[PDB]
Amino acid sequence: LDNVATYAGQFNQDYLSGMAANMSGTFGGANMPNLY
Amino acid sequence: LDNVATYAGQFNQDYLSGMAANMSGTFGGANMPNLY
Amino acid sequence: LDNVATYAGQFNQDYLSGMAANMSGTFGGANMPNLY
Amino acid sequence: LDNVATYAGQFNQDYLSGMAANMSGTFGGANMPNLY
Amino acid sequence: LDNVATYAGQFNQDYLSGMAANMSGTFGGANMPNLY
Amino acid sequence: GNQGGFGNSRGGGAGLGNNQGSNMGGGMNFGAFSINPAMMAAAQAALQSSWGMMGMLASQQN
Amino acid sequence: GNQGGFGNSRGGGAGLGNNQGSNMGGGMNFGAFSINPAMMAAAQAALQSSWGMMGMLASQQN
Amino acid sequence: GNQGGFGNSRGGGAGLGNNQGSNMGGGMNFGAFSINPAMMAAAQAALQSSWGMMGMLASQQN
Amino acid sequence: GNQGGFGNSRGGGAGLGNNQGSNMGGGMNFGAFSINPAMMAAAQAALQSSWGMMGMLASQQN
Amino acid sequence: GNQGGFGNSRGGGAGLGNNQGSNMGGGMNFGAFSINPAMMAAAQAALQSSWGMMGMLASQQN
Repeated sequence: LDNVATYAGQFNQDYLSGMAANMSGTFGGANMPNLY
Repeated sequence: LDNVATYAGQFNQDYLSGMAANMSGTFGGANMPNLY
Repeated sequence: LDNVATYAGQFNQDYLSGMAANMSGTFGGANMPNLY
Repeated sequence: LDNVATYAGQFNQDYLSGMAANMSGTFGGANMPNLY
Repeated sequence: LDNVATYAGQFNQDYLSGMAANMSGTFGGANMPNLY
Repeated sequence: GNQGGFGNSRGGGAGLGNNQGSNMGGGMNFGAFSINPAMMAAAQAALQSSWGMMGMLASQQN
Repeated sequence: GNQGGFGNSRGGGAGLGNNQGSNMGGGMNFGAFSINPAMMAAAQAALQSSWGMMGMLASQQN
Repeated sequence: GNQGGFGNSRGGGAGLGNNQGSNMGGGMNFGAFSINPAMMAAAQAALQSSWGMMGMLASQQN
Repeated sequence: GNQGGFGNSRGGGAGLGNNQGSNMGGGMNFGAFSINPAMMAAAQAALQSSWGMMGMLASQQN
Repeated sequence: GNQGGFGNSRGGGAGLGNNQGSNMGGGMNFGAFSINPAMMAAAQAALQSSWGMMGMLASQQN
């Protein structure tokens, strides 16, 4: 059992007149670059 | 059992007159670039 | 059992007069570029 | 059992007079470019 | 068993007078470009 | 005493070179708001492959 | 006494080189607001591959 | 007594070199607000690969 | 008595070199507000790989 | 009596070298507000890999 996760919750944003960025990202990892 | 996930939840945004970005991304990973 | 997923939920956006981007993306991964 | 998926749910957008983009994308992955 | 899928659900958009784009795309993947 | 062209552009890509006597001289010139994977090669063998490109690409004037 | 071009641009990419007698001279020139994976090679063999590119790419004027 | 070009740009990438007699002379020139993985090589063999690129890329004027 | 170009830029990358007689002379020149993994090589073999790049990349003028 | 270019820039990267007769002469030149992992090599073999890059990259003028 092996887990990688992100939980982001409720954005309350009435009457918006500027700029907002709501960004959520998840990146698995057991990568292996090899150079022989 | 092997999991990679993202959970993003409820956007409340009435009367919007500016700019909003709601961005969610998930990227699996066990990539292997090789150069012999 | 091997999972990669994204869950994005409820957009509430009445009377919109500006600009909104609701973007969801999922990318599998066990890619292997090789150069011999 | 091997899964790649995206779930995006309910867009509520009455009286829209600006611009909206609702974009959902899924991309399988075990690609292999080779150069001998 | 091998799955790649997209699920996008309910668009509620009465009295639209601006511009909307509802775009859903799915792309299989085990592609292999080769150059000998 | 050779020379190129003369002008104005808005939005789009513009080529005004002096290309006299060349093999494909002039450049690769691209416009605003776009998606454009690109390749330039001098080789014995060459291959390009691309897939899965999505955009809105829209304009509103009020 | 050779020379290139003359001009103005807004937004887009512009090539105004002196390219006389060249093999593909001129440059790779790109515009604003874009996605553009790029490659330039002089080689015996060359390969480019790209996938999964998403954007809004929009404009509003009020 | 050779020379390049003459001009103005806003936003986008601009190439004004003296490239006379070159093999692909001119540069790689990129504009503002962008995503651009890039590679330049002189080699026996060369490979580029890229995936998963997301952006808004938008403008509002009030 | 060779020379390069002449000009002005705002935002974007600008190449004005004297590149006469070169093999890919000119530089790699990039603009403001961007994401750009980059590589330059002289080699027998060369490989670049990149993934997972997200941004807003937006402008508002009031 | 060779020389390079002449000019002004704001925000973006600018290359104005004398590159005559070089192998890829000119430099790697980058603009403000950015993310840019970078590599320059002279070798028998060379590899670059990068992932997971997030930013806002925005501007507001009032």
